[PDB]
Amino acid sequence: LIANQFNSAIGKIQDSLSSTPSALGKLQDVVNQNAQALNTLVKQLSSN
Amino acid sequence: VKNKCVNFNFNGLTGTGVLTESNKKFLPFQQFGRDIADTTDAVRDPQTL
Repeated sequence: LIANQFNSAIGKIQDSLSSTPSALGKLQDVVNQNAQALNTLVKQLSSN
Repeated sequence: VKNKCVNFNFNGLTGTGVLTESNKKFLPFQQFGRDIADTTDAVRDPQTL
């Protein structure tokens, strides 16, 4: 039964990653926190 | 000349680089091109438009 529960539990996690898109923001914000500031640097090339 | 690292002076505006043909369709009024950094990247040639 333990094994059954364990197997079932694993499948739910995959579904929980197959469903929710907002969980992984803790990674993606980091990517955004490089994809945001860098771009602004380029815009300071157009300051008189 | 195309695809050559050269010095250009188009209508006063100067610089260096390589020149190629764009597939860009302007409006008949439009002449220049500018970037995010407010830099030139696409120019209409004064002789052969």
